[PDB]
Amino acid sequence: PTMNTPGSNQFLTSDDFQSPSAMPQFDVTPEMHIPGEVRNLMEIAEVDSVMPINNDSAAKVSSMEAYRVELSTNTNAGTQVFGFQLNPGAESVMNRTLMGEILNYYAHWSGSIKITFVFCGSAMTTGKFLLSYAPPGAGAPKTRKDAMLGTHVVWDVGLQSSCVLCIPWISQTNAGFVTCWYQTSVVSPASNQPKCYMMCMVSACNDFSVRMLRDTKFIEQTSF
Amino acid sequence: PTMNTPGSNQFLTSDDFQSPSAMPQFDVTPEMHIPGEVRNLMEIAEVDSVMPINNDSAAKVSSMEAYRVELSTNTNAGTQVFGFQLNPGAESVMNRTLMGEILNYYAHWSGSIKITFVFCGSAMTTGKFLLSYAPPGAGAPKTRKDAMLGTHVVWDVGLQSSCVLCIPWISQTNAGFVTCWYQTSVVSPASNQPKCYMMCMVSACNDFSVRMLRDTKFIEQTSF
Amino acid sequence: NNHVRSESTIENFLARSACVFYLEYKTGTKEDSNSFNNWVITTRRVAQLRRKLEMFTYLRFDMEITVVITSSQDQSAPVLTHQIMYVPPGGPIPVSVDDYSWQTSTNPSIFWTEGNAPARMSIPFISIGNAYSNFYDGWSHFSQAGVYGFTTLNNMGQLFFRHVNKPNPAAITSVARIYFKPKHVRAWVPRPPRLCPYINSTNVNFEPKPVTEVRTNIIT
Amino acid sequence: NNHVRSESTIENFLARSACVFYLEYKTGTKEDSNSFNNWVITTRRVAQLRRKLEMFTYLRFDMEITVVITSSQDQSAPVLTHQIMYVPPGGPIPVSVDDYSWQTSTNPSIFWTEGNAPARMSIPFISIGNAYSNFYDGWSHFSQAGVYGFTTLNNMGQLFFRHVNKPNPAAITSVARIYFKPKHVRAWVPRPPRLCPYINSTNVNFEPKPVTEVRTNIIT
Repeated sequence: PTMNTPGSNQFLTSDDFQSPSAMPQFDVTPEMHIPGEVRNLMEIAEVDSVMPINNDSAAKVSSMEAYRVELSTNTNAGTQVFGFQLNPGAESVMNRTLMGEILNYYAHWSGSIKITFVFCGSAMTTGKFLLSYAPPGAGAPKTRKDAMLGTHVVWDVGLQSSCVLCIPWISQTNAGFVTCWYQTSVVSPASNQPKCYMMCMVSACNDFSVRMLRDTKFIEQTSF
Repeated sequence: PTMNTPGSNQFLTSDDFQSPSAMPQFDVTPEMHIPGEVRNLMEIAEVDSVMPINNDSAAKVSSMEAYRVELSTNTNAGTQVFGFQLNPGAESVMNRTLMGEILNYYAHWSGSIKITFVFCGSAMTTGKFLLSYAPPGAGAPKTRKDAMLGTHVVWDVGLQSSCVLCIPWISQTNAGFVTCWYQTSVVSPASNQPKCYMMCMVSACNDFSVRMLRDTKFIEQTSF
Repeated sequence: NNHVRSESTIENFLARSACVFYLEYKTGTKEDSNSFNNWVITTRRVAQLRRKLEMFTYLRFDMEITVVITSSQDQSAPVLTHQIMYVPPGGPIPVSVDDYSWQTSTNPSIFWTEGNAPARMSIPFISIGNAYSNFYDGWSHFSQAGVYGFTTLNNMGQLFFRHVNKPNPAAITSVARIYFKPKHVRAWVPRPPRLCPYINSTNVNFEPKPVTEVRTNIIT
Repeated sequence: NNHVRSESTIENFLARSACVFYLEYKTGTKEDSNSFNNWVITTRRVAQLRRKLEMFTYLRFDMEITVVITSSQDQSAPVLTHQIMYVPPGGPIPVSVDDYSWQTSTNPSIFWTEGNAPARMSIPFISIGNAYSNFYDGWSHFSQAGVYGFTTLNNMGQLFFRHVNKPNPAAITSVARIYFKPKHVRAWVPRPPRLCPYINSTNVNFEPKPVTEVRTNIIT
């Protein structure tokens, strides 16, 4: 038994020991209570954030067109509007969102997430959409008929102004798909521009876990 | 009393102390139960394995003739078929077997082992063999008469299809012998090729012990 | 898993050692231009570090500073001793190798010799405020006409370094590299992550940038 | 004996220190070809070690890495400081002596000076799997057309080494030799011992061999 065993002299980063204090006199400022306190990083991963869906080439430079997707009376039923890989941390549609940005500080994570659709059109507009989900390891539906036979939620706009799908079994290609499809064309009151929009928001749901810290890829070095 | 006593500064291989951890944050993957677990190396030393008996020069290159020994109607009673030194770890007939290979990682071992004979001929073939064992420090029998007066088990093929001899007192020339002898010639049903075979298997029996690790002799250096 | 996580605690999201600076100085007289060197303690120097401390609006912590120091001679002596002096903010500072600001009794200092485990000491929470402020939205003066942001807020001391031996033939040059980690963090009020590359080291000034990468089309 | 054995426990059949690599690097500028060097952590390099970890199909353990390092000058300075940096898998890596990948805050690093007991630290079990796999029978891609065996399974970090001092006249060359041992082993599912000499360090490829030595005749 000795205190000079191999590896007792060395400085190892990320190894915790006590250290002497520069001032062992002054150290005194009483703490006060301050509203809002964060003690875990899953307290800001379960907060909603508006995800950009629309990506063109300048509908995301000026990005107030980035968060909303056009709808029209012109379009016929059974044509999809948007869709995405569903894989946060590697798909740029939700990896620069508030929730998604936390998962670029870790490698390997799991849990479930929940997406939210909000229709922001007029209060006299009514339509029906068929939301759809494909399990991982199966391609996106190619027809509204295909989509329907999968898992689907018929969301009536004109009753509900939002819908929440809670999608289990995400973790990191293979991965599910979310697709929205017209079931009917939108019914205008008398509007002469048939522009109606919907937004989408995303947040982590309930239990979630991360392991093993690593540095983010979105900032590159010093420059000053 | 001091902490700088002789031999307190040094790195001694195979000496155990604590060490700081590179990551004292991440370390977390929950263990799950996995079927089958090994916690001692005598749990794979008591498993049967087919030992090669027949060694010629190409009956062990292509080695599906290595594990079986011919019998015939031609041969007369009182001629031996096979036999071996009985000394695992230095006799190549059972030192490359599953059991035998474990004892090349240690020097000095003891216990008992048990051999097993299995006749694999036809179901109408009947004969009688005289198995024999010679104590250590006594030569192999030279006649079936000699063998008989030693320790012997008359094994009737046509009742029993296997026999197990449990041989005590092995440890490491001097060492016993196992020899098999015809007592009668085999009785064929009408088979026109009188080829009948028997195999042999070996495993450690009950208590066994090894001491003092050392490196195996059957692999030589790197090469890549 | 099988229980609540603990790798995403505030204390383990921060409190990792990181290089933040390094500097050089060399043996020589007080005449010589470089013969002592200093570094002002700030956490805005390194972009990677800065990102994770702008996650929150208010923080309070103690910090540990470890300096690991190497030296080499140059082309044609006893073991060298190095002094590292912490000056708490509002103290006196030296302007040259020889001053009474290295002899002052109210500035902590570490004498350290080569061939030993690297020097370190912690500095406890220092500020009259009850937290450091990572964002401020006022002016220095009592009428708006001061300096905008990061005024007397986020002011901490600074280190100084010199050799303690007399000059002797053949210059010795030392390089000291500084490692820094906070400990006992507490965070209040979160912020959305920074999106635009840092420009100045004293302003939040930024150049506009796209929100996200282009896609080939929104439909699958 | 007089009781059950304990020299054939799984924990004492493994967990012995062994040399696994050594490498060289030398003081010099970033221009110089060899001036930092790396080693990828794997246990398939050394034949003797490899044999005893292919006894089992699944293993999980923590590991301790101790590096013992010597140096010598060559024909015609202060004590040298060496940095050993562990990079967890999926981190950034340096491509030259000077990068921000030695200044990164999320890669553990040990500064160590000569004339001290050799540096070591343990690395805890790292993998998203619940055990390392010593045999695998799949492909990297989701359709069979990937890389056969040892894909993203059995992937662990890698070390890097450099001097921390500035270059100075007269080259110094260091040789660092790496010792490795696992600890807290648990084994699941046994295998029959390897019989044919290893060829590749990433495949189970083998050349056919005789089962056993010849005998002069089977009868005694």
